Amino acid sequence: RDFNNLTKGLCTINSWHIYGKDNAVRIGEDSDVLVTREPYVSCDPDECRFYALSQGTTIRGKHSNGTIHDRSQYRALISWPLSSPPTVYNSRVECIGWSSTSCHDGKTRMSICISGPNNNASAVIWYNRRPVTEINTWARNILRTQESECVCHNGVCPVVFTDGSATGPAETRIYYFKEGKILKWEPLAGTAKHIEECSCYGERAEITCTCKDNWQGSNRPVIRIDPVAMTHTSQYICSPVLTDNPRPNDPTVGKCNDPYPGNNNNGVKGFSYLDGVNTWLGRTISIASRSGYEMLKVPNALTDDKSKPTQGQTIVLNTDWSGYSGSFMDYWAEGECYRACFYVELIRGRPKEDKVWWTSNSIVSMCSSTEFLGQWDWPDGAKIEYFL
Amino acid sequence: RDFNNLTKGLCTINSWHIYGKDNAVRIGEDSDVLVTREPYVSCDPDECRFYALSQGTTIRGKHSNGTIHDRSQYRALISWPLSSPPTVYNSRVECIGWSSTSCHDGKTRMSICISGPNNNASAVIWYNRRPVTEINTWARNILRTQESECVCHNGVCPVVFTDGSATGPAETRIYYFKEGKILKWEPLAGTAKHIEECSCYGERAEITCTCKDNWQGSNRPVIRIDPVAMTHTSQYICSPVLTDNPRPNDPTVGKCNDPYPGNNNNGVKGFSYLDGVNTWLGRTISIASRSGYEMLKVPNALTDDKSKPTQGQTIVLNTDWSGYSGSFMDYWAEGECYRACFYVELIRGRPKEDKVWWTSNSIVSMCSSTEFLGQWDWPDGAKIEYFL
Amino acid sequence: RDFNNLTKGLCTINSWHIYGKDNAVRIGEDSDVLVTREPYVSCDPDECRFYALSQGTTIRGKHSNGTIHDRSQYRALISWPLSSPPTVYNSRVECIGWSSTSCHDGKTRMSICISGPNNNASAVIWYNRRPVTEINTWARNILRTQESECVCHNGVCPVVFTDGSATGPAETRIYYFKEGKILKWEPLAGTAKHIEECSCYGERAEITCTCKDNWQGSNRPVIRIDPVAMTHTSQYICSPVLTDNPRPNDPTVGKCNDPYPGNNNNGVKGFSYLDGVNTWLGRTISIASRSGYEMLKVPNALTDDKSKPTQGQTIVLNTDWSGYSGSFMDYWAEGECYRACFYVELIRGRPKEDKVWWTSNSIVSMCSSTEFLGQWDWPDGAKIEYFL
Amino acid sequence: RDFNNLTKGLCTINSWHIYGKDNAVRIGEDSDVLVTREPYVSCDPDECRFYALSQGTTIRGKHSNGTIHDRSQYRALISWPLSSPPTVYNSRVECIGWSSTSCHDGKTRMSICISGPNNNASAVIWYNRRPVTEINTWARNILRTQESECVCHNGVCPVVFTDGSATGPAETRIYYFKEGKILKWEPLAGTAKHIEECSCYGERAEITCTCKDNWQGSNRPVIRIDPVAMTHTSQYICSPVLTDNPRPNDPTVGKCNDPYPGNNNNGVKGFSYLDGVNTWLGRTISIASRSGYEMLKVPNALTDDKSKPTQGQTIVLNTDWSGYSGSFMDYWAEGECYRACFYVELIRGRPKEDKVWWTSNSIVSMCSSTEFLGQWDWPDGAKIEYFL
Ligand SMILES: *[C@@H]1O[C@H](CO)[C@@H](O[C@@H]2O[C@H](CO)[C@@H](O[C@@H]3O[C@H](CO[C@H]4O[C@H](CO)[C@@H](O)[C@H](O)[C@@H]4O)[C@@H](O)[C@H](O[C@H]4O[C@H](CO)[C@@H](O)[C@H](O)[C@@H]4O[C@H]4O[C@H](CO)[C@@H](O)[C@H](O)[C@@H]4O[C@H]4O[C@H](CO)[C@@H](O)[C@H](O)[C@@H]4O)[C@@H]3O)[C@H](O)[C@H]2NC(C)=O)[C@H](O)[C@H]1NC(C)=O
Ligand SMILES: *[C@@H]1O[C@H](CO)[C@@H](O[C@@H]2O[C@H](CO)[C@@H](O[C@@H]3O[C@H](CO[C@H]4O[C@H](CO)[C@@H](O)[C@H](O)[C@@H]4O)[C@@H](O)[C@H](O[C@H]4O[C@H](CO)[C@@H](O)[C@H](O)[C@@H]4O[C@H]4O[C@H](CO)[C@@H](O)[C@H](O)[C@@H]4O[C@H]4O[C@H](CO)[C@@H](O)[C@H](O)[C@@H]4O)[C@@H]3O)[C@H](O)[C@H]2NC(C)=O)[C@H](O)[C@H]1NC(C)=O
Ligand SMILES: *[C@@H]1O[C@H](CO)[C@@H](O[C@@H]2O[C@H](CO)[C@@H](O[C@@H]3O[C@H](CO[C@H]4O[C@H](CO)[C@@H](O)[C@H](O)[C@@H]4O)[C@@H](O)[C@H](O[C@H]4O[C@H](CO)[C@@H](O)[C@H](O)[C@@H]4O[C@H]4O[C@H](CO)[C@@H](O)[C@H](O)[C@@H]4O[C@H]4O[C@H](CO)[C@@H](O)[C@H](O)[C@@H]4O)[C@@H]3O)[C@H](O)[C@H]2NC(C)=O)[C@H](O)[C@H]1NC(C)=O
Ligand SMILES: *[C@@H]1O[C@H](CO)[C@@H](O[C@@H]2O[C@H](CO)[C@@H](O[C@@H]3O[C@H](CO[C@H]4O[C@H](CO)[C@@H](O)[C@H](O)[C@@H]4O)[C@@H](O)[C@H](O[C@H]4O[C@H](CO)[C@@H](O)[C@H](O)[C@@H]4O[C@H]4O[C@H](CO)[C@@H](O)[C@H](O)[C@@H]4O[C@H]4O[C@H](CO)[C@@H](O)[C@H](O)[C@@H]4O)[C@@H]3O)[C@H](O)[C@H]2NC(C)=O)[C@H](O)[C@H]1NC(C)=O
Ligand SMILES: *[C@@H]1O[C@H](CO)[C@@H](O[C@@H]2O[C@H](CO)[C@@H](O)[C@H](O)[C@H]2NC(C)=O)[C@H](O)[C@H]1NC(C)=O
Ligand SMILES: *[C@@H]1O[C@H](CO)[C@@H](O[C@@H]2O[C@H](CO)[C@@H](O)[C@H](O)[C@H]2NC(C)=O)[C@H](O)[C@H]1NC(C)=O
Ligand SMILES: CCC(CC)[C@H](NC(C)=O)[C@@H]1[C@H](O)[C@@H](C(=O)O)C[C@H]1NC(=N)N
Ligand SMILES: CCC(CC)[C@H](NC(C)=O)[C@@H]1[C@H](O)[C@@H](C(=O)O)C[C@H]1NC(=N)N
Ligand SMILES: CCC(CC)[C@H](NC(C)=O)[C@@H]1[C@H](O)[C@@H](C(=O)O)C[C@H]1NC(=N)N
Ligand SMILES: CCC(CC)[C@H](NC(C)=O)[C@@H]1[C@H](O)[C@@H](C(=O)O)C[C@H]1NC(=N)N
Ligand SMILES: [Ca+2]
Ligand SMILES: [Ca+2]
Ligand SMILES: [Ca+2]
Ligand SMILES: [Ca+2]
Ligand SMILES: [Ca+2]
Ligand SMILES: [Ca+2]
Ligand SMILES: [Ca+2]
Ligand SMILES: [Ca+2]
Ligand SMILES: [Ca+2]
Repeated sequence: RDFNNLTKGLCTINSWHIYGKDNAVRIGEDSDVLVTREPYVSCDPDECRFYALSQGTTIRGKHSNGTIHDRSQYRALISWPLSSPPTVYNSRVECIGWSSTSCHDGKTRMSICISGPNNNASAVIWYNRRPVTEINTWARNILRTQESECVCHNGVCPVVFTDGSATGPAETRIYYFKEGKILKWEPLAGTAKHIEECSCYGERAEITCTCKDNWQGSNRPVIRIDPVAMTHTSQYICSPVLTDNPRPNDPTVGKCNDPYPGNNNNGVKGFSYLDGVNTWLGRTISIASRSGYEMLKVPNALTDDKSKPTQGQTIVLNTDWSGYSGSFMDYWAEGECYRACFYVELIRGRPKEDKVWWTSNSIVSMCSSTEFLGQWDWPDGAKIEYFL
Repeated sequence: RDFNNLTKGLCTINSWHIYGKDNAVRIGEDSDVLVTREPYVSCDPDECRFYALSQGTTIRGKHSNGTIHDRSQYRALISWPLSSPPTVYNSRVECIGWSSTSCHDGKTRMSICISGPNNNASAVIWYNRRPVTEINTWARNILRTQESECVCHNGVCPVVFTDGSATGPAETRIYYFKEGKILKWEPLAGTAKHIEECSCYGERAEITCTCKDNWQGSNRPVIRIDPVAMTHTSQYICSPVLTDNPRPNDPTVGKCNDPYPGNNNNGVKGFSYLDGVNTWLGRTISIASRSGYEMLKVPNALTDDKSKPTQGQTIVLNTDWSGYSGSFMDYWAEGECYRACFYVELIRGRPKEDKVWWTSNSIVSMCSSTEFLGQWDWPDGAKIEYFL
Repeated sequence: RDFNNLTKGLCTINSWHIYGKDNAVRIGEDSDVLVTREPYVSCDPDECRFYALSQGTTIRGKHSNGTIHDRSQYRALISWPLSSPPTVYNSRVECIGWSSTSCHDGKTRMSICISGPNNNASAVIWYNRRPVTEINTWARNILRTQESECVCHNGVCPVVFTDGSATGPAETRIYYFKEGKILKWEPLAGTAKHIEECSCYGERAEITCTCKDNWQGSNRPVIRIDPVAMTHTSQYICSPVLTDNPRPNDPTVGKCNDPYPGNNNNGVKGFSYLDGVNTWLGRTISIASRSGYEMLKVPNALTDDKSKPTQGQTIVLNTDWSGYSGSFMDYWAEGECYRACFYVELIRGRPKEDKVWWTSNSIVSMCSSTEFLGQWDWPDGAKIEYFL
Repeated sequence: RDFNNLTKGLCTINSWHIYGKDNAVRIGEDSDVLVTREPYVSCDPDECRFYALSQGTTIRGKHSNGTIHDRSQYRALISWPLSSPPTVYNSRVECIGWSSTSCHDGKTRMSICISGPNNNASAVIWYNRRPVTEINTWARNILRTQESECVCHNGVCPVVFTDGSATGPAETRIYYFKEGKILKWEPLAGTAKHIEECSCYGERAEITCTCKDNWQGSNRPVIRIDPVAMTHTSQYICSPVLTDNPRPNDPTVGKCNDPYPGNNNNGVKGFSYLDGVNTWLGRTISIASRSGYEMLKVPNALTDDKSKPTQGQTIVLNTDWSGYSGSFMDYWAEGECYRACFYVELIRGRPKEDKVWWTSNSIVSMCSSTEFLGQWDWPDGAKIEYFL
């Protein structure tokens, strides 16, 4: 009943344990499972749930045809019980739109959905399941946001938005909301040259967001926000362990204040936990496509431009499809530290599997362990041939 | 735990933002979605839900054949979570019947359902999910009511009913209920000549209802109710911007105290927000059929017989089917004013799409913003060819 | 939180209004609706629900074949929200068995299910959703009970059971339970010669049960129970308006203390409200089969052997199938009197409709009004041809 | 709100009454029922639920093919309302994995799921629906646990795990958890030579577990745990009434401190209630396959190596398939004693019914009665031919 404060630091990450997995595409082959994409996980004080952008049709439905498309009037942010699949009957609509973010401040939840045509989109900010504030596009070119949870501190929940070209300079803004109202907003500052789809987490009154430089960088831009002062900084992960996709092969020295070149106008949402020697980066295994997923322990990745891995864990084999990935934590758990968690979107269907006419995904999610646990791989598990 | 009082005025409407959309016909192509019509939205102090008259069959079910019919023994008022579709498994039956209204008074909900043959229908008034009062037909010709939410003030919830011919003078009554009991009723007074399907909202201890003159008027009749004195007045929207359907082309001067002629014996349920310069009217785009939907800002529409639009917003393109529309507000929201909202029923199937043997709909709903937001169009989205 | 006491009398019954209807067979043609039979309605202090004996299969399922059978290991007492259909996903299992009763005492619910082979059945009495007491068959011939709600007074909930032949003298017992424990039991006394499937209601600290004399009577046996003294009496409804089925044509004088002859070894569960001039009897319209349903006002039917109808209401046309019927009331409603209610089981399938291989039903239920309301008829509504 | 203490003794078992049955395979022939195996039952202070390991697909789904397999990435521990079937829409995922246990301590529930490849599995211990502790494999050979509920006393919930060969000596550990944290662990001691899948219950501050000696014994190993001292003992049921499967014919003298020989490297999870003369053993009827199920009253079975049955009850006929069986009790029921309960997994499909490509099960469960109740048999009830 009081706003949550980010008073703890991250727990020591020595490995990752399975947290949730919905097997949605497998189950949806013969049950009323909604087509989704851009999933994430977010916790309330008494429950943690899966979230995603529905496409407003089931996977077996005839309206699944054409669901590779990103922005239609039939999309909505939905949430559903942890590890169940997103069904027609258990999915709760949080708001209507084709780009979203959502977070609980300790008292209630803020959810944000953006909708509209490319040149006239608008964000609606919901708080306590009611619409409170609206924001019109400022650059008239696909106003858009995180696609994973936001983070709050003493009621202030910063959110990163981008409006403008995805393949050149754009207008990124950091909005500071409280009870769904705008306290302040600032234009992006720092050395990040382009920002998309930030994945954020909080610890010791600081919010760290790992984003995607769609324009030029194969290294990831990082925004660090002070939610009390309502100010931020930006840079890139200095490490040569490159974590966007597609991307060039890893070098031996990265770039701290500029995009690491080699691949232009493409990328995938991803994340990292940046905490000195307790630093872990996620990335696709393939440098060319959204296939495979691994976690690499890269001490001081944010600030050391020669930092390389000292430990790792395979999450998804390179022979299995992956997709977006993002961070979340259960800020209401017991204990002295916050346990880092992440999800990986396992994309099925188009464009990589074009024998089917749809595009959907399932979710797998892990949280850190202080033990050094054995590893397994966690594929989507569905057989495309069954849907033919 | 206290009855709600209409103490606030309307927020300034500068545009409309998306509030909810269930994509029911799209989803129902491959899931157990009930056939409905005559939908609406209504809020409780802790939740807002979609409501509609079920036809007692799913859309893919063989019993969907013949659902163009208005009044069968298989209909019921159902409610379901905001923006989910009306499924067999998540729909809550409020009462049995083929005409309804429902509203929360701040303590609990009153729901009214009318059933019976044309010459012997009766209304049952439920309060706190129990039947409390019954009213027999008084004119023996399809006793019927709003098809959208009623409004309460200090426990008094006025409801408009009509019994008698739909194409000549009829017997309209305004009932004032409190805890599901009849405090008083009055025959319609004022200059409205015929009343059907009123759409109501409340602000500053006054309830305004925009209804449909099925007999002669293409302008809409308006009933204004004082819920404390339990008295009312009636007139027509004076504006030349005609909002029924079908309707003749717009003139330059309307009629305040008589039906605007040109079209007889037909009409569609609709609504308006009448608040001086903050006045917005909804209407179908087509003058001939239930196609398209737009909101027009028409300053002083109620009292100015030459008032024309000063701003507008397209909700549904004229190349997409629309249908009934009505008003509702979240009277339990935070803030200093009541935010105007509306829904549009998107009718699919018969009679306009007769390759299918059913008639159903989906819902789209918006609420006002004080920003001037970009506009999008919101069609039902289902492909009729898939149901063949 | 206190046990309910039967302190009120019945409201004056001047007509019947629609209360609930699930349209289960119609909806179940294309959705996962369980096959049932022997339904009823029962209220808790905060909700009223539909109850029935599942057959442990959906209607469209291949295991629906053979569901005319009464007693299998796949049956269970289930409950579900008022007017929704009994689906796989919303049905709550109360206990396992093929004969049941259930009632709320004001604090929590007692549910009783009987299971077993014909010569070795046993009743399990559940209280607060936990098994508390068990009763073994005493006559080794289909131990069985009401098939509709029981009634409680100050925690004492009497229940009528029968064990022994259905076509000759049997051993009927009245058990008085409190918190699921046996306080006392008594053998049937009075002039009723055979008792089956009692339908009960309570008012002014007396419980009245209208049962079925399967052996010889076409008039119905009546048991009146004093739940404080834990004693009872039995007789038959004296009226010549005969209410079992099948039955001979109505005479002009009935029998008070013996079975009215003409039909042997058959019958249907039914009910009545016996309250002086406020007396209403339900019955099938047909004298030969379970078809049609009507309510007849028969002043002093219990004690006047020449009493005939003074008013009536058709519930189901004689061209539509009916079935079991029973009484229930919402003992937790507001107001000064208890409103009489009843349900009618609308049986579909075998044996009357043998083109399908299943037997199921839907439910329709009404409650009394003090108004003289217009009447409608309420058929099941499903088209058997669709299931072929 | 206080930890539960095992202060009561067992009620006198004079017979068994039906408690729950989900008919999952029958219902799942035409509804969205998940494929499962390794089910169990466990109670919270306010509800009792069915639990099982999902296979992450429905039974009618094409992904049901291959579900004989024990350990995939698509398995999860799920729970669902007592006697309903495990559907896609009502099943709650407790954790991800292919081996589990779960128990309520009076304050909240602890659930444990093991996942991973055979040589690198790990257990995750959840408490209050959040991950708290992780345990890595210690013998690198299928770390695994009970497959039925654990038992708590004053917050201490002992759990038995095994890691290592299933057909030779292995490394069994007894972990003592409290609030999901490890208080202590001990290696197995006593004369049991191999332990698998323990079935446990508690009474008078002692926890008794009946397990399976997969390696050499056809008699069952028994572990008795003192949850206060956090110590244990082990032996075998001395009785000649052999209760594993497959097994040799019963001798006249059993073995107390060594495996009863005749069958190697196979077995089925089972259980017993060991309480002096109030001792009842469950077993398959067949000595060769998982067919039939019976309860036998065998006074002093644990300590008397010549003890034979004095009473019995058939649960499942030998012409019907059975499977795993385990113990649970409602520790929060009213009364002076704990009522012994058990479930039997009714396995359908492979390997015994190989015309279908799946393996699943339904559940039947009973609790003891102090009456001597008539017996019935409770088969799964589904017709395999319908799934072809
Ligand atoms: C039971 O489970 C346990 C626990 O999971 C298992 O133990 C785990 O085993 C893992 C696999 O060996 C291991 O993970 C590796 O950790 C390495 C770090 O450790 C080593 O180095 C440190 C530092 O010197 C030592 O202290 C330590 O002792 C070790 O020697 C990582 O380096 C590994 O990652 C690299 O390899 C994999 C391929 O295996 C790549 O996918 C990965 O991206 C890394 O390599 C690429 O990137 C680097 C960095 O730029 C390049 O230098 C390199 O050339 C590669 O680049 C190519 O590939 C990438 C990706 O495609 C591409 O972008 C690029 O352009 C190039 O083409 C790996 O993470 C766990 O740490 C270990 N855990 C523990 C606790 O022990 C155990 O095996 C299991 N048991 C059984 C029996 O199965
Ligand atoms: C990004 O989004 C923003 C925000 O949504 C977009 O900006 C919006 O743009 C809208 C479209 O232009 C605009 O809506 C129009 O507003 C007009 C009022 O503004 C004009 O007049 C006022 C008053 O003088 C000026 O102050 C102002 O500056 C403007 O000049 C309305 O008049 C418009 O409605 C009329 O036109 C549409 C067709 O476009 C009809 O559907 C509608 O019914 C109205 O016209 C009929 O009715 C009138 C009244 O009787 C008749 O006079 C007229 O002849 C028409 O009658 C025929 O048609 C009807 C209907 O079929 C029939 O019944 C009748 O019989 C006749 O056959 C319209 O509402 C928004 O206000 C504007 N918002 C803002 C904040 O700017 C922006 O464009 C987007 N950007 C991009 C790049 O897309
Ligand atoms: C709008 O709705 C309103 C309200 O519903 C409608 O008004 C209702 O109209 C109903 C139909 O007319 C009416 O119900 C009838 O009531 C009769 C009692 O009223 C009459 O008698 C009293 C006493 O003298 C007068 O005071 C009063 O003014 C009336 O004259 C009942 O007697 C009626 O039931 C009998 O008829 C029906 C057939 O219509 C049978 O189904 C029924 O079982 C009864 O008859 C059988 O049983 C009796 C008793 O033994 C026998 O004597 C008789 O021969 C019949 O027996 C055969 O049939 C049975 C059944 O199959 C079989 O077992 C037996 O062996 C024999 O074969 C009937 O109940 C409502 O009371 C009335 N309500 C009000 C408030 O007015 C209005 O019409 C609607 N408007 C429109 C325009 O539709
Ligand atoms: C109404 O319901 C009531 C209540 O349920 C019914 O009454 C019940 O009737 C049951 C069936 O008769 C009965 O159960 C039997 O109880 C026997 C114990 O009672 C007898 O012995 C005691 C001790 O002397 C006496 O005091 C008592 O009066 C009785 O005489 C058990 O011994 C029975 O189990 C044995 O038989 C069944 C076959 O019927 C086997 O399945 C079972 O495993 C037992 O036999 C095997 O095991 C023993 C022990 O090692 C061997 O000695 C024996 O040779 C068998 O071994 C072969 O088979 C096993 C299993 O396949 C295999 O592993 C082995 O290698 C060998 O091949 C049985 O449990 C209930 O107690 C009784 N209840 C009451 C309260 O009365 C009533 O009948 C019903 N009414 C109607 C009309 O139906
Ligand atoms: C709506 O207005 C009525 C007064 O007109 C308020 O009613 C009073 O409420 C208080 C609190 O329960 C009582 O002590 C009075 O007896 C109430 N009755 C009247 C008629 O005076 C009501 O509280 C107002 N609602 C809200 C939400 O404030
Ligand atoms: C189970 O036994 C323990 C005592 O061994 C009880 O614990 C005490 O409970 C009271 C009430 O909360 C506290 O004041 C004590 O501090 C508790 N702790 C101990 C270890 O003493 C517990 O209440 C018992 N459970 C029930 C349901 O009675
Ligand atoms: C055109 C801008 C893109 C972000 C860099 C685009 N975002 C939106 C709001 O459309 C994403 C991108 O095209 C898709 C992907 O790369 O997987 C997802 C897609 N995201 C969503 N549909 N929500
Ligand atoms: C005959 C009277 C009509 C109202 C003016 C009629 N109302 C009823 C209760 O039947 C409506 C009208 O026929 C249909 C429509 O125009 O869309 C809906 C239909 N409304 C409903 N079925 N609830
Ligand atoms: C053989 C005894 C009958 C009661 C007089 C019989 N009751 C039971 C428990 O089987 C009923 C009768 O055969 C069926 C009917 O007449 O509709 C229902 C059937 N009732 C149930 N299946 N619950
Ligand atoms: C290889 C070890 C076996 C236990 C002795 C094995 N356990 C696991 C975790 O795989 C079980 C056994 O193979 C199957 C059975 O006998 O029915 C179930 C299977 N149990 C599970 N799948 N959970
Ligand atoms: Ca470089
Ligand atoms: Ca990039
Ligand atoms: Ca004019
Ligand atoms: Ca009109
Ligand atoms: Ca289906
Ligand atoms: Ca006679
Ligand atoms: Ca009879
Ligand atoms: Ca021996
Ligand atoms: Ca063995």
